Amino acid sequence: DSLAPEDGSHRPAAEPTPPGAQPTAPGSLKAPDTRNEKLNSLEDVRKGSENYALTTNQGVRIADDQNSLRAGSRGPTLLEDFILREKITHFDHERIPERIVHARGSAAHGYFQPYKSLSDITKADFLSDPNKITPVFVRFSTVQGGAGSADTVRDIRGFATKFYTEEGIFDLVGNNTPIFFIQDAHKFPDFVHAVKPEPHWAIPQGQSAHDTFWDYVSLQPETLHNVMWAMSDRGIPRSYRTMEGFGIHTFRLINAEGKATFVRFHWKPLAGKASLVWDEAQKLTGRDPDFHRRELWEAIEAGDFPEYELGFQLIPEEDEFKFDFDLLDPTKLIPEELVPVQRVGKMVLNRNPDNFFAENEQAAFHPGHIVPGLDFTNDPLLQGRLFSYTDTQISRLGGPNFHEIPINRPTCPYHNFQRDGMHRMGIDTNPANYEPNSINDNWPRETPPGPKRGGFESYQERVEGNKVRERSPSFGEYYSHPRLFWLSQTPFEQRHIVDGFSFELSKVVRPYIRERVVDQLAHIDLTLAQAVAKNLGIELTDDQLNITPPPDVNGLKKDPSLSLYAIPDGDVKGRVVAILLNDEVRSADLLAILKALKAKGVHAKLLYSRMGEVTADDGTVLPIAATFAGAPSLTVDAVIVPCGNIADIADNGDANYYLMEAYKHLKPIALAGDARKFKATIKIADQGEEGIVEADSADGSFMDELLTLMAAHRVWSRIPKIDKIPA
Amino acid sequence: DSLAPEDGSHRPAAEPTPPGAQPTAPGSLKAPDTRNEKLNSLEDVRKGSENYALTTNQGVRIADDQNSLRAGSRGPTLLEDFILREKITHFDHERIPERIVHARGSAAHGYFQPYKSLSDITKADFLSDPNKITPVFVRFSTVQGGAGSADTVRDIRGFATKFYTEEGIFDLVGNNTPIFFIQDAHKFPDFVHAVKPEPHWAIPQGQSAHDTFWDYVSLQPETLHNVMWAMSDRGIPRSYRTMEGFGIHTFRLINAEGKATFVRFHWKPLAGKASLVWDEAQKLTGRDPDFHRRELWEAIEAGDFPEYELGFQLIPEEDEFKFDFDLLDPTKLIPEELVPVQRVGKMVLNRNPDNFFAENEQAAFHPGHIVPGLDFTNDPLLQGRLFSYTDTQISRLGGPNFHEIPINRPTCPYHNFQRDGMHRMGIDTNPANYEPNSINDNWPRETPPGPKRGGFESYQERVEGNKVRERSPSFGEYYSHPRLFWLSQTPFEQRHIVDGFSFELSKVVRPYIRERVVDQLAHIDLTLAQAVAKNLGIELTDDQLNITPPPDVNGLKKDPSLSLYAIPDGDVKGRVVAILLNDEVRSADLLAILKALKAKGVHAKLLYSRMGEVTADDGTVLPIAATFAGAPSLTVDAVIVPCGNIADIADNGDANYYLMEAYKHLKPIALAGDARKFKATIKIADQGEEGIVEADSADGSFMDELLTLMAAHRVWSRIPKIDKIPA
Ligand code: HDD
Ligand code: HDD
Repeated sequence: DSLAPEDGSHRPAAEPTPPGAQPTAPGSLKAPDTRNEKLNSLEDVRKGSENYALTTNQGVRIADDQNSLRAGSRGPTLLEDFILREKITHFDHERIPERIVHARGSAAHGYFQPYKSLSDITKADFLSDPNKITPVFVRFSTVQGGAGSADTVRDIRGFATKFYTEEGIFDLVGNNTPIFFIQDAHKFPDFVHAVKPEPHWAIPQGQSAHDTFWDYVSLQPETLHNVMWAMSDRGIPRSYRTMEGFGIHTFRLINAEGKATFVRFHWKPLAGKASLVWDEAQKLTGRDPDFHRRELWEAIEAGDFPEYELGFQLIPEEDEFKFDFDLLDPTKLIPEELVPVQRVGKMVLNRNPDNFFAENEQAAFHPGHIVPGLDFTNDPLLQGRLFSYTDTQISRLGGPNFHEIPINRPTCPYHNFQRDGMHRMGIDTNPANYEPNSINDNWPRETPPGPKRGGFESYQERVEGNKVRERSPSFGEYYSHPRLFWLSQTPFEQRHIVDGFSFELSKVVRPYIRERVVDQLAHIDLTLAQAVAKNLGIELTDDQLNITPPPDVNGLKKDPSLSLYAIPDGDVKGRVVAILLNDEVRSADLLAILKALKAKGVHAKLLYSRMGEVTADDGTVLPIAATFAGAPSLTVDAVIVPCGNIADIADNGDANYYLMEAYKHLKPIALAGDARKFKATIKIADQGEEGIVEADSADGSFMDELLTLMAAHRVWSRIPKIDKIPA
Repeated sequence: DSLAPEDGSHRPAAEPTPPGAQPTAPGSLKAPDTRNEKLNSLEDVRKGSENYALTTNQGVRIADDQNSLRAGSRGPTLLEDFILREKITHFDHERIPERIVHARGSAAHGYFQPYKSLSDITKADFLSDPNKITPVFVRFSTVQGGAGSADTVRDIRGFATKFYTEEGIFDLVGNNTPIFFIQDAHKFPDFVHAVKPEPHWAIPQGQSAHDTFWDYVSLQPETLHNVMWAMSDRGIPRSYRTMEGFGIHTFRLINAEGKATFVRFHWKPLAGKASLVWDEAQKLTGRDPDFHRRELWEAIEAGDFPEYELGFQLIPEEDEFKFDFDLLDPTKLIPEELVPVQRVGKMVLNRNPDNFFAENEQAAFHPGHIVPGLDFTNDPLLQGRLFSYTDTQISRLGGPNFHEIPINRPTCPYHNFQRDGMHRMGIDTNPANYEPNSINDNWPRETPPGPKRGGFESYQERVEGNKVRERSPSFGEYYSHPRLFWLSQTPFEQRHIVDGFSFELSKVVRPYIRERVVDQLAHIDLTLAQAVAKNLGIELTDDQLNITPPPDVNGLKKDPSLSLYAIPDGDVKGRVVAILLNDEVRSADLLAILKALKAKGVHAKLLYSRMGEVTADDGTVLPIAATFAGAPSLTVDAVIVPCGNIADIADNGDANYYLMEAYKHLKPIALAGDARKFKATIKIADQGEEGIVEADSADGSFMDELLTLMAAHRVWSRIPKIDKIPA
């Protein structure tokens, strides 16, 4: 009709803007100048809308899209209304099966580039030159929950990267923990059925806190290592930008000379490692179930591109048997103290999709999608994964032509003798649909392996043994890796692990399952088992107290790279601060606050007891982003309260609770001038306490002190003090 | 190996048990004696498990379900492992498309029976005899969220009932509010796309609180009536057992004489009407996203069978045009003050399904599934619905044989000349697959319409008009029903409506959309418009302040049946109380508490600071249901704190917070003996306060008081005292 506002405020500016400043929008409209080879190749299918007539799918203009065709304006709808039927038909068949696992995920486009050529250890074209840019499409996910489930659950996270290389698609399909729960792919359905919602009633969603999961874990000790990781704060990342990524399996790099090197893939978050705390994470699934999806999208819209460093743990073929654990066992990590991660390149995620369904929901990643220069190993979990990811998209994406769905298409050439199949897009002109043929002079043709642009040939690994359904005896060790993880965590991390297990086991209705898990914990570490047992009202038996702890892992009694926080790696850029306003804010405090934050790339959200505007002491009109209840402290990293008319919000329950919640969840709090009246709400001594910034004004070192606290992420020293606190 | 506990505690007793007393289980194992014709008919496909060998789907016994077949124990997985491939293949294809709308839902089996024969107004067989029982299967749902989204969101709820009658399946596919948002089915995709997650980033899940929903609403005033209902506490029901159900459209009843009577269908909850409050509902989506699903399942396991009374609003054909609204407009309700709801029969849900996927997920309901004695009308929304529910299951349920999926099968005879289609189960022996035929003597044959067991014949409604895509002028009135609804709500219901709109519109990023919605509210009621505007920091113009309110609906200035709470309808059976234990509970208090609760069918959950057990003062061992943090006050209807060693929990942060949350959410709280010292936490009253029960001990009087409070659901008089509380 011409419904947009005449001031053009319905449309977000096509420039980087901080979270909440503008309505979010499709990537190609928000950042039209951000391009890459894959984004450019999608232009043949992108469809605009502005200034076009509304039509049917057959191109017929529609005159009246408000009404069905009927006999009389109060009459029956007629079967001849083809416009109505096409429209309802398309609607009626919008949904496709969600992914069996990792159904909940958020994605973005980006690019990768190696730091140096890796030609000495791999012939993979995408790693051959520092000036070779490879477009990527990354999808981060949870594991258990459906596509409509919440983001901040306690779960493993998926981290899948599609590399659109010149020699084929390479999908690095990893998780955020360096091991998996099980050893052989044959048990995948068992483990997944145990963690997913129980079959009689389909409860619970997005949670391993239920009987069948802990029943399985209790009977399958190989799971304990990844369970330790999920029970730690690793299971509740602050954002996809602040978690590590791992390929888990040992793969092979193959160079031009034919040498095979064992490799484990790593992704290091350039924003650092950071996680929530359980109470915050759980409440946040309620206050904002889309928190991670939203945060990823807004980071990219703000120019805070998620950046990751690809790294390789490399192990020579001659060292295959030199560790206490098997290199092919996916339940075992390779300690970085033994084999360092060598930095390989950087990945930058800089553009959101246009249409979530078309690009994210239909994206298909599969770890079998490798390119010359890479190869597999006999890891029995990886081996079975290779079967699943091609199979599953026959139903998920309707057939074998899923590589023709725009997001999945290679940007490099693809030609073969495969034909037909549902939804076939490619119209083949080859006279032949078979090889060998003479009628097209045998094109397209096979290509011999070679240093560059050659055909794929598997590494000639020696195979020797009988046909058996047998677990290698080298895989039968289940407690040393769990113990190594435990011992590498800080004391507050251990506490959170103890709390994770305790909370989850408390949701297990059958008490014997809790007892059985406690017995397993006693094989890992007595302190851990005792603390969990104590929280479950369970007493360890004398036998349990005397279980000998598992051996160190190759002499290591800890590896600090396993902790999120043991070694500081703080990065404040992209974090956000809640600013609690009053109706006569000291504008000077606000100016100092906002400019300090902006200088470090830290965002702010101005909150009040209503929407609209408030006027500062000097007449400055302050736009309100949200109310105290509307954007809870769960969604920010720190809270600042400027001086002004504090009596306005002093007796506001929501404003007081805002600080209590943020205080309980160990976030930095800064009070200027009369805002110090709120110290009594969080019980802060006159003298002050580490973790609370306070001064007569927001000047001098007030902002630097708060930013130092944000750099450390959370105020771990406050844990004992939050123990009480009714919040 | 891995086997059941010696003591048999892995398996739930097969008898009615209170929530939490036993692990939940498949219905046929929990209540094997609960039968009905439909449940029995599902016995052909029910599959046991105990004492049977594990096999492939082809019936081959599996020796080792722990490993893939490989060449050597550390070798490559072989392609000949068909056991692994079948198992992984079935896993890979588990998911089916979720429903386009109402994907989130919970179901149960039950039975219905009319109070008396309705043969004078309808020939429908299921309403013909008070002693003839009809098996039902009911699915309750939300609308917007995916199948993995949360239960206690703010949304409309679906209430679909499949009646397995002797003359065909009758599906009564309704919602929990008496009107829908839109008038013509052609706009269904528009409305649903606006409320669903926005297309660029697929946010937000299970929420209408986003720009596109309010944009659509602001441009389509026909939506305002159902929006009023959604924003009231109707949008966040306490349970599926405590909400009304409505068919929305005017349908027809056809008797044996051929007389048509207009009818609107109602379901009255025999447990009464009850809703949560927003803060509670929203937090509960995070603490227990499966709350309604769980609550329904547990109610049925406990014997608190959800019971509903079917009721009809009947309007003679000659009264079609006598209201000031069109009877065929689904955005208009029929005030009970004008046309009373006649009681028709009772529906009882007494058995949970066995497998959620097979029975709930694959259930197909469709409002076109009617039987002789019922008929449609020209309601333009209902008309388009008839097209869509058959159409959508061709993708959702994989084909046209969805009536052969066990839960969907009619229990009466079904014979026709339709053949084939994907996964055809029925093997037809008829020599003929067409009619007329002589080769099978024309069987199965058509049946003339008649008083009973007759063929379906449409009511011969007179149709007169030109072929038009036009809305009836009579549907062009959008503010009087919204205003009637507003004026019928109690003062606290009005405030919660105000808060609903305010909260939602505060999440609309484009400010002009908020203003346009406020403008629409000014057309309904200025008090309402002004209260919302104040919260958004918006000022009504002088023009807006002078908008004439819409006319009363046929002289009505209010209709108390539109309110949840104006007319007392409380029922405590099935409700649940949290009991905060201490390590030396005064058993005399507990005895009295449990006895009084038990006499009214109210359940209890014993909570503590840890799991396991605590021993009362008389040696009674009390098993702990959950921790204070583990089963928040959100999940209960009231909180009781018995005396004993109060020092044990007096300083516990979670225990204190438990009471503050319950207090803020207007729930009855009862404190006996030294537990009255908790009154300081909820900072209020010394002489007592209506809503807080206190006494030296828990006695008959104390429990009567608490139970009387529970019968009124929430303590609305405490509203003014809760916005200072920091919780
Ligand atoms: C044999 C089965 C199997 C096993 C053993 C694995 N999974 Fe897998 N996973 C699948 C079968 C599968 C799947 C059914 O094929 C999925 C679901 C739908 C899809 O396209 O792929 C998939 C999805 C999937 C995704 C989502 C890709 C997306 O965003 O689309 C990730 C990140 C992982 N998996 C990661 C892993 C890791 C790191 C594993 C252990 C090392 C693992 N999976 C074990
Ligand atoms: C023209 C399309 C159309 C319109 C105008 C309506 N819906 Fe509908 N509804 C559908 C198209 C549909 C559907 C696409 O066909 C669905 C999802 C898939 C399914 O089986 O049915 C459905 C599902 C569906 C369900 C879930 C049944 C279940 O539990 O499986 C309920 C309760 C409603 N609808 C009720 C309503 C009511 C009371 C409506 C308004 C008066 C309404 N729908 C308007």
